[PDB]
Amino acid sequence: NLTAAESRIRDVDMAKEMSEFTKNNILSQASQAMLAQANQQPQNVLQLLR
Amino acid sequence: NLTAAESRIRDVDMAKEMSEFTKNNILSQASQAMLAQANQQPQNVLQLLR
Repeated sequence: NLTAAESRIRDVDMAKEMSEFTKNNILSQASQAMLAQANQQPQNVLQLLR
Repeated sequence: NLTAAESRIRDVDMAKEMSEFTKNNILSQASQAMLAQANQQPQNVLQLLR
């Protein structure tokens, strides 16, 4: 019962944490794509206002 | 009568004790099979959450 109690403290919902892991990968990658786009827009500006 | 009295103290119901012996074998083996299964489930988890 005591190791179970500990296990509740250290309970990893491994499915949750893999899922959340997945999500955070997705979110990182998406945000970086948008950072690229943030660097693309002012180049378009550069040409258009040259 | 006295050796019979002793025999009552040391009375082995040999049929009972063979029967109970049998049962406890069965129960040990069953429990170990379940311990194997307890080790099988988290492997299924490992694959499924890989």
